[PDB]
Amino acid sequence: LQSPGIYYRSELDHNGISVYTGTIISDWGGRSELEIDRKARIWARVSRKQKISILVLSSAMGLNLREILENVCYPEIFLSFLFFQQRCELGRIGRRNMNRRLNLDIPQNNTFLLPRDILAAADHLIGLKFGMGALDDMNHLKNKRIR
Amino acid sequence: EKPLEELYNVRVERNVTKDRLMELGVPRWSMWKTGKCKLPWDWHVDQLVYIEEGEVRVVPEGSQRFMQFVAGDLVRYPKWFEADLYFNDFYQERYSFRAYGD
Amino acid sequence: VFAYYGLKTPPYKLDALEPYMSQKMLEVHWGEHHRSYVEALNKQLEKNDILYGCTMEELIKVTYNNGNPLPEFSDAAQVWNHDFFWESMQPGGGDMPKLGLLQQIEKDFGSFTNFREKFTEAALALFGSGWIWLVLKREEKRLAIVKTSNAVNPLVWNDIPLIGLDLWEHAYYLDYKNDKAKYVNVFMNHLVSWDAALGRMARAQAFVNLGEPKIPVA
Amino acid sequence: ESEEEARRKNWVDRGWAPWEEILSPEANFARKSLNEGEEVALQSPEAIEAFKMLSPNYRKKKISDMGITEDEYYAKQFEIKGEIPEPLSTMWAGPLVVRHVPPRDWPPRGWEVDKKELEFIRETHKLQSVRVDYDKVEEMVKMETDDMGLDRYKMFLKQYNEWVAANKDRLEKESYKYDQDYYPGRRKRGKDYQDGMYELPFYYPGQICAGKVTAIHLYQGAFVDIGGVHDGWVPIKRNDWYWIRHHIKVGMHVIVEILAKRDPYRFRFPIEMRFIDPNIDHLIFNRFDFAPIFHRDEDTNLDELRRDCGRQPLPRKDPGVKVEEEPLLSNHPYVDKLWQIHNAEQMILDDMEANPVKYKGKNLTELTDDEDFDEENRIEYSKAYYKKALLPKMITKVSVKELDLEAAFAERQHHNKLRMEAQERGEVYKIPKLRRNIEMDEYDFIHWRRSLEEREAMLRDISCRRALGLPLEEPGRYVDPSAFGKDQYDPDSPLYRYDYWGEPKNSEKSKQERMTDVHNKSIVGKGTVWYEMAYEDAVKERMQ
Amino acid sequence: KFELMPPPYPMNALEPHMSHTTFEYHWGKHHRAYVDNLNKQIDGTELDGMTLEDIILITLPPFNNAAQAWNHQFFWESMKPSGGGKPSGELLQLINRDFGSFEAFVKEFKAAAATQFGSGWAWLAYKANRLNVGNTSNPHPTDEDKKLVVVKTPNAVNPLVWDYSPLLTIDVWEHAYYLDFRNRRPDYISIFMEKLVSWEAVSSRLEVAKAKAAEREEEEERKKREKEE
Amino acid sequence: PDPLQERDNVQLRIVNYILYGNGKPIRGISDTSIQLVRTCLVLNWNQDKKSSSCEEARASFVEIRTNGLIRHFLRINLVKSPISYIGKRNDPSGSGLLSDNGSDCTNINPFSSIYSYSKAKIQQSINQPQGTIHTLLNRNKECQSLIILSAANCSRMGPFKSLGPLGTSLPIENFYSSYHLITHNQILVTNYLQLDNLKQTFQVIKFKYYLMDENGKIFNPDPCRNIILNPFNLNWYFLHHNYCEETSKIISLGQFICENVCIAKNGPPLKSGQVILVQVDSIVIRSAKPYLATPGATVHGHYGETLYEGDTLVTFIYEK
Amino acid sequence: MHWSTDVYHAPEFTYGNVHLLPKTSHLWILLGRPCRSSLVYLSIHKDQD
Ligand SMILES: [Fe+3]
Ligand SMILES: [Fe+3]
Repeated sequence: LQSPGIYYRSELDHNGISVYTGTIISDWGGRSELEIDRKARIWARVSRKQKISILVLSSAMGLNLREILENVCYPEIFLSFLFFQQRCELGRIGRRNMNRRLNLDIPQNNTFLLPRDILAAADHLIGLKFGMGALDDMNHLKNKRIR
Repeated sequence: EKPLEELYNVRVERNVTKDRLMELGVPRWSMWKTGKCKLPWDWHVDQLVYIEEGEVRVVPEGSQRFMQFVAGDLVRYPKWFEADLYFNDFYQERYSFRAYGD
Repeated sequence: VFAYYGLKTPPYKLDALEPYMSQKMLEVHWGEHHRSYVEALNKQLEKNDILYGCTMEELIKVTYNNGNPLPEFSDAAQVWNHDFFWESMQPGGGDMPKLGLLQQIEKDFGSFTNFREKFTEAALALFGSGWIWLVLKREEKRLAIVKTSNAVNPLVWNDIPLIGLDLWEHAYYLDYKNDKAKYVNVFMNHLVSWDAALGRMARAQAFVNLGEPKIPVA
Repeated sequence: ESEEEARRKNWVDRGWAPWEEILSPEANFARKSLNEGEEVALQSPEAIEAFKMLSPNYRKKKISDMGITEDEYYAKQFEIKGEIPEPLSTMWAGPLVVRHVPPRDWPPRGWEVDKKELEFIRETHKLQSVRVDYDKVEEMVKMETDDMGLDRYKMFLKQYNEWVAANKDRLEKESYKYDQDYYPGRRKRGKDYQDGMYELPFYYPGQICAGKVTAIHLYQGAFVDIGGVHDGWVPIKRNDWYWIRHHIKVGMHVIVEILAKRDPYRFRFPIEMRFIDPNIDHLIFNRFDFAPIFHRDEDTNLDELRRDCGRQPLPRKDPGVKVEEEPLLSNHPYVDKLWQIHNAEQMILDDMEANPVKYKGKNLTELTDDEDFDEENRIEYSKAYYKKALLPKMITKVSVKELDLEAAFAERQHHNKLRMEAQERGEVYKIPKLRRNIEMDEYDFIHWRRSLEEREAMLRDISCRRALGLPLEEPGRYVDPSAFGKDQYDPDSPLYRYDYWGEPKNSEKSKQERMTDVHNKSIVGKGTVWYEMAYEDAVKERMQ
Repeated sequence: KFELMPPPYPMNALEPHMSHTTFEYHWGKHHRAYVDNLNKQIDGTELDGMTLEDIILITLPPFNNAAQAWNHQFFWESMKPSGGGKPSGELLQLINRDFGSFEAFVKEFKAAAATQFGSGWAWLAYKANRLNVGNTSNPHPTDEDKKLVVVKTPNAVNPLVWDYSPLLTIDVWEHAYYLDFRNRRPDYISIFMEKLVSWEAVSSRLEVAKAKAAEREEEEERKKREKEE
Repeated sequence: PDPLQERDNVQLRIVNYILYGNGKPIRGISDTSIQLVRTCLVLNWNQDKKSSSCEEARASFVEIRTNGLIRHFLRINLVKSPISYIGKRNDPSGSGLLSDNGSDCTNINPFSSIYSYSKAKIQQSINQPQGTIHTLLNRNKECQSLIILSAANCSRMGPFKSLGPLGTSLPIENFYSSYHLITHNQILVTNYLQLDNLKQTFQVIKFKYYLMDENGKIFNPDPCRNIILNPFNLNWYFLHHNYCEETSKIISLGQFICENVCIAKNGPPLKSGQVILVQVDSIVIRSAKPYLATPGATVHGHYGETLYEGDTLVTFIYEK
Repeated sequence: MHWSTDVYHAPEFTYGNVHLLPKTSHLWILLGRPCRSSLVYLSIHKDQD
């Protein structure tokens, strides 16, 4: 079975630049997707609707809209753009993987979807647009677990 | 090769004379005594200590070497000094904490 | 046992600046204060051989001991600063900065008038005894003005002093008992050696380069 | 931004420089041909030229045509290209009036010299502070030698010859022991040590000297031999060499000035100099903040190394507490040993009562439990016996002579006498405090007095320093409040704390189940407490 | 708005050891400047309408000026143009108890005023301090806790700031003696210790300090009784 | 009870609660009487108003051994949340993983320094790569990085093919003139020295050596020429400014030299690296490797950016 | 990394390490060991140590 973690796939649109998306996989099987359009447009695909504001999600998480831009890299791109338990039920394995792909110093014990992880995810996602990234192969064994 | 007293700016006057002890009011200083113990102390101010009876060997923080003083020594500890003092017998000193100046 | 014993004579005669400073004041300031310090400095240096064999700048920086001045920091500092003060003044009036210095003053202060205003403001603001300095910062490569209490001099922060003034009262009381603003204005208008400052800047240019490198087109 | 500004930023910050690439013929042909295209007839002149140059016979023909020799053609490849700087001309400001003074650090640490002669040597230091009028120097020069007076310097030379003849082999042995390989800036040994060289104490910062460049390093700088076991060092960094290489070359004779003399053991380059004769100062822009040092195996404390090399203290996270406003310290370190020896004395004295036959025949003052008893063997960890909690039981064995049993015996005799007397009265006998407890209280009191005096002096020191502008904390110790990022501390500022969506899940971490369980086992009925008060308040109410 | 207070002795003919030209310049200029500056910087502020000590302890830019005037006036009052040479009364008892002798106290005052190294005031203070951090209270308190200490203060600093009580002051600033005489400070210090110090004001201030210490000790007992009741 | 007591974060409180609930009487056993009122003691560490604090205290048995006598005095100590002490004076007496272990210098007693000697006898670790710490100016402004240059990275190519402390400068009486400067720049002289004085050709005095004795008499074999005195031999010599040196360098500092370049028929340079050190008879080259790119490709890095093994350098978009 | 010539000194985008090459050139990797240096180590560990 596929291991929990962040996956960073990409998909090329019919017309325009290629769309980049990052999916977070939970132990229960939650899918907290994140997408980017031709603009910054850091939009989560959790809702069935057109999109959702990543800044609104970060503010609901607890970010005061200042430390968010202070901590994230390339804050210019973020500032320019103007259920809960199961999605955050990351396993120990999930925690480790999240830490690996997105360099994080979160202790293994804290197996929960922290907002810093989301922030970092967003940062990597925007970085993929400028070429600073690598997409993930979902057929790699390192991305799978054995029950 | 250089003594640790020079590195940590620890000024010690060994075998002070009676006239030197008469100056600075060494007799009127407060007294302190101990037996066998380890006293970690951080000097927020300079301290002039006249060790009368015992013997103290002080190690700097994180250092594997020690500085030894005898009963005939007048040792002034510098500011922001972090060190551990060990004793093995009756040790009586006269201490005076001085500010900037004398 | 005796080092730094010499009392630095001044680049000008003791009676050269008589219209604006009496010979007596200079005679007292030098004859007595300067002599007093050096005689204690060599006495302190005779005792400790380690501090004996050090350059004056290195001696001052070591005796400062990063915030805890040693008992030999004072004397040395005072001697050096008094010597600098003697050399920083010339038998001729200075009202204009020299060509190299001007460009630097315009670059940082933005005007000579603003520089003089800030210098006078800092000199009057300092309460008590001390010195004021115009220095070049090695880290930032810019000119700036520093006021130091008592004997402290910029060398302790790795800076090059270009000009310095004695705000200790002994310097001005005999002439002007309580008008520090006049004492300053006189030193700014008539008693200042900008040529010595430009020379010190040229000497410091070896240590700190004030310019832009040549970028090859490739 | 623009290419010009980007290139300037690269040169200034990242150290970019258009270094000459000495390519092979195939590499040059690849660089020239790939610009046109793939499988297309080459039409550029340089591409066809390189294609023809791919053959050795064509290169030989071109060499013969140009008329240069093969050795000249080999060096033509290693030719600096681009703009070439104009040759620099030395300019002297005026006459150079010099002196021969003995160095200020002549006496070596651990070497004894005559004091009376040392004073005559050091007398030149006060004489060096006499001005000379440089403009009228030529008018006063005397061309008659053999009348110059250098007696102090000659006596210094004699004393220095003594020291070098004494310590030459010792210095060579120490250099062979500490240093494995020779490097520019190290002592010349073995075959390189020709007799007549000048030792390191012979030099001093401020002495003008002259030497020849022997080595040129890109990162470290240029090394000049000034006739000594240790060469000189002129700090020239990476990016300035692109333009300094046209003025500083190996084998050139230059005039240098000694700026700082250091220790070879703690510094890679003992002497640092500046180039007076070339005067390349307009060129240098990248400087060294601190002098290079040696990180050796003997060094185990970084703070001692920082103090020895003069660098700033190790950075530490700044505590938000104020040392001026804090509770004083009254606890004494000897209190623990005094309490343990008090307990040991009480136990041995009570157990001598239980066995009167054992106490009889042996004096209380002189007693020996074990001959080979040691304090080191006493320290141990034992968690076998656990009534409610299991933890290691630290064992301490008090020494026999450490306990003074006569005072304890007299105290217990008096105490049991008063106990039986009060029982005859009909009231339980109570004693407030024993002697050793009062002694421990006196220790705590003198420690509190010491702490109070320290804080009282600290208040005045704060004022004095603040008044005079002196800093209160050691500069460089507490530097970064938050500067180092990605530090997990669960403070909710980098959003490292659990999401504030309810925080209902606590089984993973910080589970308070065990505490509630043991509280329910101790007290099943969690009724509203009728009387809730502090321990000290209850004890005082019992007293008052 | 505080006003400059004249000295007790006639400034013109007070002491042949201090020139009236000197006296005038120093006193007038300094006091006036401090007060006006102080009056200028406290006008239209909460600090106005309070004593100097209140201001001293509260202050900041209105600190240096206030302290200097307060110090200067204390300095003037500390001396009269007669009676110097030896103290008496409780002063001698406290001096021989702590210092050991009057000559020892004089030597300590001289060796503290001489080594100021710049702008400073020397002080003899009666130490009655109460800290507000942690275990300030002293168990088994007794005599000899309050002592006479000779302290040296930097520019604009007074012992009032560390809860100490000011008894006697020498103004070791250049203005005091540089103008008057050739600038050899030991002379001025020696003459102060000889021919101008007034011990009667010191005795009165020691009485006031012992009264304030007694009132603080009785306030402690009142608080303890309120705790018991 | 003690006259002087200190302050600690750990606190104690006595809680007395009713056994049974009000209004409901439980059955009373005839053998054991019911307990109407009960009392208990709790240990709770002090909690700040800003941040709540949870008590972390463990109980460990402590026994003093006196002739086979054990003291059942189990000391209870509370571990404060602060990992490190604010000051050494307020620091704990024991801060170590194992109290019995004496490998630590602080654990070793000063009177008995056998443990300190045993710790010092231990050799240093091999974590250091035995190289030179080469900092990066590119990352200097941001979080810095380090490059370690060792014998694996730098190699010596091999053999390709008077001087003394003359004196010390003296103070100048005419300090206002530019005499304190021992030399003038070609480039910088204009800024500080008006060339009116130097307008005449060679107006500035040429290098002269003016020796002064202890008495103060200017001495030189030639009155106003460039004869130099040796300090040791105390004999005059010439510095030979020309030096009679005619040497040509076939390799300049900082030049990247590929393989098979063949600087001479005898020995071809190698290592495809930059020349970091140039000596009289040998050259040191820091090893490197060339990567041939093409127009249109992308370079994934800045100039002074460190690349680890496996990192991507250039992306080529070859047609299929 | 090192490039002498024929490489644009400005990134292709506002943010990122991507650089474009106008003409053919070489990219030189100067061999060395990259370490991770904290703020504490930088005080004692400096250039040419
Ligand atoms: Fe002065
Ligand atoms: Fe005054």
